[PDB]
Amino acid sequence: TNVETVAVAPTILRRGGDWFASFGRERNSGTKLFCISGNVNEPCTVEEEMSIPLRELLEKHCGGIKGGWDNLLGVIPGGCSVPILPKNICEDVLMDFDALKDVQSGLGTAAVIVINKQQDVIRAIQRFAAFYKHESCGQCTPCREGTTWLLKAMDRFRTGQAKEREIDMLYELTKDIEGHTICALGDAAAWPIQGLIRNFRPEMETRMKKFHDEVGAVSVGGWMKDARVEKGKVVGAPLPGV
Amino acid sequence: AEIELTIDGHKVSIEAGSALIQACEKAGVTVPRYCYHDKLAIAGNCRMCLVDVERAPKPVASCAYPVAPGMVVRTDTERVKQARENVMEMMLQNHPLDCPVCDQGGECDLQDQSMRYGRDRGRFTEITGKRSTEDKNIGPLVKTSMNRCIHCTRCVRFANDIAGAPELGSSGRGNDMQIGTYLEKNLNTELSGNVIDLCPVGALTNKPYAFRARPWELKKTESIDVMDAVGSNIRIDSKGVEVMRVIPRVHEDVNEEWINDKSRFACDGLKTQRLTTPLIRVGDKFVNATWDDALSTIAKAYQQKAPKGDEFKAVAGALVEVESMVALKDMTNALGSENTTTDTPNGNSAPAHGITFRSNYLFNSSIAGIEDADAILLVGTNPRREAAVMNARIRKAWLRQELEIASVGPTLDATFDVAELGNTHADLEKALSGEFGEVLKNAKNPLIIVGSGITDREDAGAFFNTIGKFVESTPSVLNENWNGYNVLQRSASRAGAYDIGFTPSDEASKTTPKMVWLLGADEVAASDIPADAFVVYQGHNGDVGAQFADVVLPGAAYTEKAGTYVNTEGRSQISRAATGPPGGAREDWKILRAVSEYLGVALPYEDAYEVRDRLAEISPSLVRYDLVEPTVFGDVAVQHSLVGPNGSVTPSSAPLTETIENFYMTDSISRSSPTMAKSSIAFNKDNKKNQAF
Amino acid sequence: DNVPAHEIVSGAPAELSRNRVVRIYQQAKPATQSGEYGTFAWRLDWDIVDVANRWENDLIGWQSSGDYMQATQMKFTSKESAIKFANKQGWDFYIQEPHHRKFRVKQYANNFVHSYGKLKHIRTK
Amino acid sequence: KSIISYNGNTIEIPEEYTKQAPNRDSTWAPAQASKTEIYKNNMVRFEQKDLSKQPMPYAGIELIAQQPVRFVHGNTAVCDGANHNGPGAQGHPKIFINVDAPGSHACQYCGTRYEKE
Ligand code: SF4
Ligand code: SF4
Ligand code: SF4
Ligand code: FES
Ligand SMILES: [Zn+2]
Repeated sequence: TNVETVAVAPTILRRGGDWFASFGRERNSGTKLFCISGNVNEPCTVEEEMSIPLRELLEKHCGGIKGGWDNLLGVIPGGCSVPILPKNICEDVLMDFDALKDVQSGLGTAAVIVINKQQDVIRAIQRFAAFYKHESCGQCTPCREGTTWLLKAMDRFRTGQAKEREIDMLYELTKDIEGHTICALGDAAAWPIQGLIRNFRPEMETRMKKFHDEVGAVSVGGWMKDARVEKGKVVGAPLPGV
Repeated sequence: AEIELTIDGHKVSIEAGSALIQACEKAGVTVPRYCYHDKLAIAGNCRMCLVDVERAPKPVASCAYPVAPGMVVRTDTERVKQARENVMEMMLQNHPLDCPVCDQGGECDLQDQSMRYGRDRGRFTEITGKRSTEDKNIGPLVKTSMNRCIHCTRCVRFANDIAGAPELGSSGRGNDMQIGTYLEKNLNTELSGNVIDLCPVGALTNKPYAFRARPWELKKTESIDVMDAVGSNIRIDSKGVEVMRVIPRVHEDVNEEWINDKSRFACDGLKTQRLTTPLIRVGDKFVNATWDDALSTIAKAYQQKAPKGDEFKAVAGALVEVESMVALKDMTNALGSENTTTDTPNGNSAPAHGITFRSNYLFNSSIAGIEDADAILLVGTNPRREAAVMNARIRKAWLRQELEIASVGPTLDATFDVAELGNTHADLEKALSGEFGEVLKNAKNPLIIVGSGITDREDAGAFFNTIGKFVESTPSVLNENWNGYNVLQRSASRAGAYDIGFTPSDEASKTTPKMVWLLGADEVAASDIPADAFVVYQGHNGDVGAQFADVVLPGAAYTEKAGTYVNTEGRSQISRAATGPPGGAREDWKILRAVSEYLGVALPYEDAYEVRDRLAEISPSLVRYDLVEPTVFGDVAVQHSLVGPNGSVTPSSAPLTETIENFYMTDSISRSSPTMAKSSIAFNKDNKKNQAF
Repeated sequence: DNVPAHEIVSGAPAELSRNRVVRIYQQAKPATQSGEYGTFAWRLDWDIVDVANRWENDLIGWQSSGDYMQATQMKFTSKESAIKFANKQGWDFYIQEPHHRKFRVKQYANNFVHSYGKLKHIRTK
Repeated sequence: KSIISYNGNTIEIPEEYTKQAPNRDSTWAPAQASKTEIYKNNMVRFEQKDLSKQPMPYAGIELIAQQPVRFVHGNTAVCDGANHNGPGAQGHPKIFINVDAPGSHACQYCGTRYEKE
């Protein structure tokens, strides 16, 4: 069992179950810790009723997004394992399990991370993929061989060194992992990338145009016209994540 | 009890608690897999065996999902197929493009199941390329190409659980997880050769066989191993005139699906140091000679020496077949001799356990009897060396149920906890009158294991007497449903020899032979041969016995003839000839028949069917193959043979010693093998590569 | 029971039905692979002859043979059918009864059974 | 030079034609029959024949042993033996070689040796 679910238990027993149920909506009742981090004006750690709105939580506890609500790209409700939320839908969303599951995310450990418009979303998601690659125990073949593929693809998307169909390929690569692993680390690995594809594919397309016009024409997997193998190494191509 | 479920519409009934993959196998539904194996713990890390069950939301691992009443299983859903393709796609991402150079090629499960369930093409073209893995040196028997490892942990599971060699394991985490020893250490166990078969891909491979053939060009013959007395069933893969490799085939009542390293790797001794032409000693050198010239020289030596009665001695070696022993004994009898000896020390005398009843010199509890054991006492025996697969069997029994093992004899490195009661006959007296004797009395399935090495002692009578008295007392050790008295032979031919009565007479042991005939017989010393004796050698390899001879005759090896071998269980098994004998070598019983004709005592059979008829005449259990039947004379035999005639024998004060000094070289074949020579010097105890600390 | 010689209408040599022995069996589960697709048919093939099996040509090093059946192997759907065929041809045969894996119940949970006494071995995964 | 035959007679062969290859004297595989043995066993078919006309190609073991070691920065060296001049696929399948261990590590297809520096 988690520590804070055990921690709340003595106070729950003393104060009674009904009092605890009074806070938060049905089936989502009580008060949770809400660590807040990222691009807010004052990062914080507070406890709050469940089913609070995002906007209110942010502006009341963390002095708001750095630059104001206009300057928000997205928010990750819960830790890195949960698909990222877009700006338009996160205005009205509720902090119970149910609403976040409805907008296709989850509370997780209520570790909200906010990213402003100055920051690059693809860099963040690539770093999460590197995290999951470093964190896989390597027992089951889907996770073990899939986290590294996801990292290798995310680096090329961060530089744009890819074709636009490789986005759909990457989506299917996530689906290769999702339901087939021994534990849910694989699910967690698959999810952030799917959120990224669902919400910020135009950003990936713009960065791929940046790679094509700016550097050169790219084939699938990052090969280029004069990309060859010479005396033990690949020469002629950037090779993202050397 | 047995529960019921449906798999792909069918109706299959299976024992409760079994894994779903066992149910699928029973119901005729094929499920792909890699990490699952019938003899290993369940692992569930490959994720190839996924299936859909209506209760679960996501597909479930079939090797590790327990069956339940009324379960509905679909192995053919679109989701299942997509799952298999996804799993294969991920499996092949970092697999090296090594098929033209991988020894597994043509018999690789990754190939076959990628072809049957994977996609036609691949999607992984990454400019960063694939992962690579260091190669690891784990001894001269198992070559390693770890780029190909798919991390199924079969090798780890086997080395830990089955053979009790814990040096193998997985180090690191995630992508960099490597199977190995984490430092330079040999995979040191007599069962190591089996990880070659277990590894579904070419990561672990036979090293002496490397690159020499491909599976589609091998002729497969089912035959019988003769390196030890267990009688392992093997498949002999040969192309043309030479034998390529030996791999195990299942016989759940003998070796399960395993063979030891000698049986696997001593095949290379069959293509070197071979005997191909008759040889005749002239001065201090051998000279090649024709079959007629050889046999006439034997006849002339017989007429000149003029042996009367027991002056014609016959010695049988560890490797020979039953038909050859029968021929030799019949010819020797027709010469008026009873001096049909075995090759072991003290083999000039009859064995102390007697010959009258089979149960006196056999593994009376079947090899499968070890599965039921609750207590075992080992007398002067080290099964790890004498019978490796049976040692693995004892180990498995010990792991999965409670079981008490004690031993009397040299301190033995065991894969299971043993209690040492002492090295002496007095220690055996103390034990059988002590706490472990009490343990045996209380036990439900006890069995006493006597090594063949004790039979070779002069004081064998005292040991057999003590054991027989204890057995005749304790009903648990010997009742009508369980015979706990067991002799563990080490040579493949001892059981058959005793079965046909290849035992010297009392007056024969007194005589000094003028003519000696060695059939195999490579454990012979300078002392056991009189200087004036005329020695004939008949074998397949050049060893010390052939060095001692005056005439040498080439005979076929066990891979080159269809013979009968009787194992420790008393089970009679038939082999099949993979190839024909090299050169001018001949089938052994034909050799004996022809030489007997030159000796004027012509044997009454000149055809294989007549040979089997004579064998039926000698004993009816030689012609009943793959059959074990218990003795009705269990109680009579013990009294009449072990306690009866062994009263007078005086126990010595000499401690029991190890029966075989070197596990890897014990036969002519094994001493003719470069691989066994390399293995012996590589796997020596005083070598740090085989230590751990 | 067995067709004698000289009323076989096949036209094969008499030696085939006189001094040759065939063997009938099922192929064993290969130890190298987990697949079992080859193990259900009943093969019939001929035991080798000593002098005529295979020798080495003294020119290009090839495998010469005088046994015309060394490569022949029939497939049958069932043991009784193979027996009937061999009998109808007059071939002496031997049946090698197959061996199968004895069933045992396997539980994944068994890897984590609590041990009340000293550990017999450290399972590792 | 002088090989005694099974007859007990002498067979004379020039030294140059006892070498296994023009560039190598001895065999490079245990099963490989040496030139001396070839003549001893086939001398009937070599009579009145001109040995200087026989094929005698170069032993590739030494030729690959003369090629310098390629040093690579990382842990993995990639080799495919391609022909950068002509079109199509003319190399061998592309494999990756680990060089973390001490010393040179040979490509399994072409024999080119790599080393981590
Ligand atoms: S899914 Fe879980 S068990 Fe499988 S490799 Fe990843 S972390 Fe390990
Ligand atoms: S292990 Fe199998 S798939 Fe891999 S290279 Fe060898 S034959 Fe091919
Ligand atoms: S070496 Fe073979 S058996 Fe061992 S983990 Fe790798 S693939 Fe599995
Ligand atoms: S065989 Fe079941 S998951 Fe590996
Ligand atoms: Zn190469």
